Amino acid sequence: QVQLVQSGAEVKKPGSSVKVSCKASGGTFSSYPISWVRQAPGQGLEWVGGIIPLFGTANYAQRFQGRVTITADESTRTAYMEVSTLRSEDTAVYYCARGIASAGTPDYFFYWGQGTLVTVSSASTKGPSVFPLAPSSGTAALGCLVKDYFPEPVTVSWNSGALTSGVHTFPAVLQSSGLYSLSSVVTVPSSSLGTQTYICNVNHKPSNTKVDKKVEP
Amino acid sequence: GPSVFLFPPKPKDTLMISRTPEVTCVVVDVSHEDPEVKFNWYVDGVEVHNAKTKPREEQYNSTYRVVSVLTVLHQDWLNGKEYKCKVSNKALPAPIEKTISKAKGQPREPQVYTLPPSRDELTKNQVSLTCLVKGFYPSDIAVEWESNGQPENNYKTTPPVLDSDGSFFLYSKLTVDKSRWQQGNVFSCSVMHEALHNHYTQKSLSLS
Amino acid sequence: EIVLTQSPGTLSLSPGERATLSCRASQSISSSYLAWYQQRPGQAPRLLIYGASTRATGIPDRFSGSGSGTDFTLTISRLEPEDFAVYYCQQYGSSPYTFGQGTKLEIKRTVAAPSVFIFPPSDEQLKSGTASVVCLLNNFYPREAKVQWKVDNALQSGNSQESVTEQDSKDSTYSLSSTLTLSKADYEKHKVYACEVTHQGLSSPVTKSFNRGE
Ligand SMILES: *[C@@H]1O[C@H](CO[C@@H]2O[C@@H](C)[C@@H](O)[C@@H](O)[C@@H]2O)[C@@H](O[C@@H]2O[C@H](CO)[C@@H](O[C@@H]3O[C@H](CO[C@H]4O[C@H](CO)[C@@H](O)[C@H](O)[C@@H]4O[C@@H]4O[C@H](CO)[C@@H](O)[C@H](O)[C@H]4NC(C)=O)[C@@H](O)[C@H](O[C@H]4O[C@H](CO)[C@@H](O)[C@H](O)[C@@H]4O[C@@H]4O[C@H](CO)[C@@H](O)[C@H](O)[C@H]4NC(C)=O)[C@@H]3O)[C@H](O)[C@H]2NC(C)=O)[C@H](O)[C@H]1NC(C)=O
Repeated sequence: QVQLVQSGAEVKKPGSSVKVSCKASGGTFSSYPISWVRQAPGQGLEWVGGIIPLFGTANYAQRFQGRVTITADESTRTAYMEVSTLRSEDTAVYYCARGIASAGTPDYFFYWGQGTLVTVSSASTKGPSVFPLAPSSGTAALGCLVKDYFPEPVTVSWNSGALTSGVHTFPAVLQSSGLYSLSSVVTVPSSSLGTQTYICNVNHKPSNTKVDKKVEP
Repeated sequence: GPSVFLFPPKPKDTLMISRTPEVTCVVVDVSHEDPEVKFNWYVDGVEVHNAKTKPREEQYNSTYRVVSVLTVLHQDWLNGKEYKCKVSNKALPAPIEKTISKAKGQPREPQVYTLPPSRDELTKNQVSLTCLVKGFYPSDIAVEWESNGQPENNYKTTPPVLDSDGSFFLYSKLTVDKSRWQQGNVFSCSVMHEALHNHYTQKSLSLS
Repeated sequence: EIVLTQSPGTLSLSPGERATLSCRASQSISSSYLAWYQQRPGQAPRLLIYGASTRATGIPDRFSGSGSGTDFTLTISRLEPEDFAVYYCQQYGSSPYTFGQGTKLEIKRTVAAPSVFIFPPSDEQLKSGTASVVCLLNNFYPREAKVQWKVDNALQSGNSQESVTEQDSKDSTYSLSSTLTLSKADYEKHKVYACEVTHQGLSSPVTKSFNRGE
């Protein structure tokens, strides 16, 4: 088998540029065409372009021509996709893919990288705000409002790690304008609210924000 | 004296890595008295020694014909490296040197257009399916016909014709029984050119 | 370019039933270059079938593909629980390579009404000038539901954002979060904040409300 490992998540302002790598390990590199496929959040798959490393001649879908440059370094077995003049409509996951047959024969996408989320966002690495969702009345509900944070994503635990039964961390919403809001809730027995202490552990890596807000009636 | 002609590899062979491209050095008008011929191959300047020489083929004009084949690397040909063949025979005033390489010029992607048969041709028992390939450069290109993975072989393709804008075009004609066409069968025109992604593309043609 | 159209958008079947997924091409194409892929959330597509009908190595025999011309079909004879994802068809005979919109397979279960909870804003948030009222719909099926916000018994518009969780791998239900974002000024101008939920598993709509500061 072949192993396709891409670079990490990228956050860019509009107009700037990004360059995603894709190192191939295991099999022979030069003879097999590497393609780039992108997927906007919640949407389907779109082929961006491709290149045969041995020949160094990239090709692109018409909509990306003049904006994307795809290259391949044979000495390090690494394919690159560079997108200049980023637009917000370029916010997508990007996959590199191959490819069982050598160049010249029509082939499918058998090997895939893990994907690279590219966010085109104007906000700044803003820490989250943690607001409680207090219970108010058999079964009680409480939670945590993680509002106006940046960027994706955050971790939400409950009591360090002792609470998982009934946790619902919802997917974040992109507010107008430019901020990610998210709720994380728990259903617990009402006949136990005045006994165990419920603590919501929100953690934000791109700002080092370890918040532990207690949620009490 | 003997003449020398140097031929490029077949376009399919340079575009497909599973195939072996080769440049061919043909020597014609070799006399019966002096048949021995020596070959010297030079890639971009440096001499190579991996070329093979096929046995002499006696021709029907009282002369022999010697062929030497040098397998080339797909990238080297496409990147414009030059291949030189020096022919030395004990009857030439001086050894003859011939050289070929790729055409030089910005490559252009081939546009592929399948054309159904004219309604006036449905009177016949066989029908002509047309594949127009225009706007490509250089002229090195390969065209084939298939039908759901199976090769259609009763086809002819015109040689490349230089167009008014510097690019090239050609036509390929596939002949099928009219019943197969009326039955709604799907035929495909497979085109191979260096300016295509993965050197490949194909268009389908069907009655509707 | 070639346009692949997949039907339907969502397919709701139970584990063990048969599944059929269609992929209509805008024009006739060679069946030798039609592929089917599967994609789970947060993962890259996995190749299921290529050549319209040939099964990839290490793919269970319950996956089969067929079709030609403009009509291609992926059938799963007997659905396993890990078969509930989204499926893509893709042609690769001519550049650009194109994918259909995708079809999502979800688990069909019995109807489950939601538990409805409403959360008033927290005092620490009202210092910033914004008030968020959150309404939780918990563990319900099917996914389709109507969540309307009422402020002083007046229907709201343009100030609510929803969010649906993924189908729970344990009980096959969904949960929905709806957030009503107002300003501190507007929030203090009214008293009654209600969340009214309409769902199939509910005879009459359920309402959860509170009074500002009470
Ligand atoms: C004695 O016989 C031999 C063998 O011929 C055979 O036997 C006799 C008895 C008869 O039965 C023949 O019918 C039979 O074929 C004769 O040897 C022949 O000699 C002539 C020249 O006198 C050569 O002509 C040249 O042909 C090339 C193209 O040749 C390909 O296509 C031929 C069919 O059209 C085919 O027969 C060839 O074998 C060859 O085929 C290719 O082969 C390779 C390798 O095997 C293969 O990979 C290819 O796929 C294959 N291609 C096919 C099959 O299509 C042609 O290009 C030459 O033209 C150039 O030179 C001319 C001047 O000589 C000039 O007028 C042209 O315009 C052209 O000039 C060039 O133009 C370009 C751009 O236009 C420019 O960039 C160049 O600079 C320019 N070059 C110049 C000016 O020099 C040429 O016409 C035959 O190939 C050759 N036959 C064989 C089999 O080798 C011998 O002549 C006889 N002796 C006599 C009669 O006294």
